Amino acid sequence: SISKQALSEIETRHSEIIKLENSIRELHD
Amino acid sequence: QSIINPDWNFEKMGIGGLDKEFSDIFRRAFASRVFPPEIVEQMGCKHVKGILLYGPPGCGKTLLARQIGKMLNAREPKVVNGPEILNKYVGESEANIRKLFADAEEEQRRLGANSGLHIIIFDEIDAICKQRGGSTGVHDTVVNQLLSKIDGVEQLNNILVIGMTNRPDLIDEALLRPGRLEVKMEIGLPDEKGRLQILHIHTARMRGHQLLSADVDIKELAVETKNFSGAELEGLVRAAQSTAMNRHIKASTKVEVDMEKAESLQVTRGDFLASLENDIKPAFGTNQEDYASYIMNGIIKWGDPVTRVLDDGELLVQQTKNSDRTPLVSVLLEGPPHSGKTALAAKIAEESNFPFIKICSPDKMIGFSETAKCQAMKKIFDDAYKSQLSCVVVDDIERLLDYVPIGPRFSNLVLQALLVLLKKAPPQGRKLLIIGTTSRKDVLQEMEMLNAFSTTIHVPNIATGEQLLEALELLGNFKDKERTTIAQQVKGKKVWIGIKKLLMLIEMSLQMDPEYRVRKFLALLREEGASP
Amino acid sequence: NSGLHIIIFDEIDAICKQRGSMAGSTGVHDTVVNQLLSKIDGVEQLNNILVIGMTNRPDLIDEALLRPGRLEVKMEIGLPDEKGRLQILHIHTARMRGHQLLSADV
Ligand SMILES: Nc1ncnc2c1ncn2[C@@H]1O[C@H](COP(=O)(O)OP(=O)(O)OP(=O)(O)O)[C@@H](O)[C@H]1O
Ligand SMILES: Nc1ncnc2c1ncn2[C@@H]1O[C@H](COP(=O)(O)OP(=O)(O)O)[C@@H](O)[C@H]1O
Ligand SMILES: [Mg+2]
Ligand SMILES: [Mg+2]
Repeated sequence: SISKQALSEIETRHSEIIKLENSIRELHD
Repeated sequence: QSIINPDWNFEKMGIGGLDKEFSDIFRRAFASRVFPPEIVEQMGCKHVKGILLYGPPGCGKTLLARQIGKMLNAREPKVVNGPEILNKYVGESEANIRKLFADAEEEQRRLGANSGLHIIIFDEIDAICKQRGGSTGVHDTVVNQLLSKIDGVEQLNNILVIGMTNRPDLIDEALLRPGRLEVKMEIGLPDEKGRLQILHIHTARMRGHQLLSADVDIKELAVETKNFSGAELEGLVRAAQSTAMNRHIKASTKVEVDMEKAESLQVTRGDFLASLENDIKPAFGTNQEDYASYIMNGIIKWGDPVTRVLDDGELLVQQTKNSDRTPLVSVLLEGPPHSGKTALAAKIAEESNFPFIKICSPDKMIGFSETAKCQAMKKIFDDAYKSQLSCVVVDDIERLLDYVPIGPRFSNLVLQALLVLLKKAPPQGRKLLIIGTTSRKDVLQEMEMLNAFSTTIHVPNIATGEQLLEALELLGNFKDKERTTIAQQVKGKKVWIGIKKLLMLIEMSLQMDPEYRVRKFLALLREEGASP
Repeated sequence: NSGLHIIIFDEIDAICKQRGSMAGSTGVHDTVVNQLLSKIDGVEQLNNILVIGMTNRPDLIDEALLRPGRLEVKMEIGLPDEKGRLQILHIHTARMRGHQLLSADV
């Protein structure tokens, strides 16, 4: 009876990307 | 081509006393791992994959398992230190259980019939692997996850599990079937030869550097210590060493004088014999402290009715020590209140020289419920089956049942436990003896408790002037003139007084001035008079 | 070579499968005590600890916690007497004396 157990959940943070590729590639070109 | 260490020998193992058990364990669990592989493969047999060691606690179970582990050319053994696997989240204990066998499966899939042995040592298998039943929480899932791994749909052939526990019957039955944990051994208390070997093993090192005096003897110590368990032997040796060392902290190094006197240190027989009486107290042995607390003022001889009781007790002890068709005996002491029946039972028990003696009185169970009393009595009766002689005393039977004349009222459950226990012989060979003590024989006769007991004895009160005078003379109070006056006044009539009540009237009378003492004593004795 | 690592417990009787024998139900599922024992001595050995336990109800202490190799030296701290009270009154009154705050009458 004393045995009480638990389940859980999680989150994330995330960052920025998508177009930096274009700037870097244009510089290299 | 070897599975064992190339260099080994049992005499170096450090274990002493367990010889036949080791031989049987080797025959069962190692006969088919040391034969040339060709013959074994031709036979088509499978190796044993389990061992279960159980017995009294503190006799060297962990040591044998660890030494069997460090034995082999097997990889270093893992360890699951009892309740190290429990967790609060859902489905985490199973991860812990499954993590152990990973390497064995990896090796079995990689190699085949060639891998190296893996050993898993499981401490207190009783803690978790309980019976699979209502819900128990996590017990039912862990037991299944375990049973489904040692022998399941996939086959392992390079594993071996050792399980240690002191209570063997609380393990789930399925677990203990041929195919899983199979060979089960019992490690008990050691007899003389075991104690001799253990003492040699524990004293060899001191003997090496000459540090041991020539006065000490080991055979005598082995003889004198009976029903000591190994751990207690090590404790005794350590106590002796500490006492010997402390003998010098007040003579040479206390004054910072030349250490040559301190360097002449040598443990002698005196250290051991003075450490066998004030440091170590066995758990399955006689304990010389209670008897000095129950017979408070000795056993004086006030007449005939003491000698007869003592002689009968001696006869009963002698019968129970030398008979084969009658292993269990009983006896009941009874008499009027304030007569002495807990100071004549203790003497009979203590004058027997049995290696086990115990007293179970109601004074140390104040406030207990019924089940607590039942489990206390059963625990005290468990020990007596683990020594080859014993004597258990049940004191004041009528206060255990919680009797009270109105009603009547009492506890059924304790009575049933007692009635079942008074007719249970110990395992083969051993002996026993039980003594009771009550003051209400008739009420016992009604409950049908005088069929169990095999005899009874009667302890009487003081019933004639001569005996009262003799008791007063031996106790050492009152002078010649007072003695004469008491004798002349009390001789004509008769008296009926217990022997634990006289010690109180003496005190009540010894509190007045010297002139009125005898008069007050006579008045008190007359008032507190009656007849059967 | 590591030096001592002394651990001081307190009210150690709070965790014992003996207080549940009396009228009541608190055995802390008993597993607590198991763990502690297995750490002092057992399969894996340690050679630097000086566990000191102190309790106020000596009668509720488990029995498996007093065999040799474990907590194995008992002792009793009794109430003080006239000399003890005198000494302990002097100790707690040395500060004021040095500064003459304490009157000479007392
Ligand atoms: N010959 C004797 N027989 C019995 N007791 C004796 C004798 N000589 C002295 N005594 C003293 O008698 C006292 C008996 O105390 P005890 O508590 O055993 O009495 P009891 O009447 O048997 O007790 P209970 O009423 O609890 O059954 C002990 O202190 C013992 O010292
Ligand atoms: N057969 C034996 N010979 C020598 N010493 C022993 C033996 N059995 C136990 N001992 C001593 O007892 C001590 C602890 O034993 P332990 O492994 O705790 O047994 P258990 O775990 O069964 O109580 C060891 O230090 C060891 O010296
Ligand atoms: Mg009594
Ligand atoms: Mg152990």
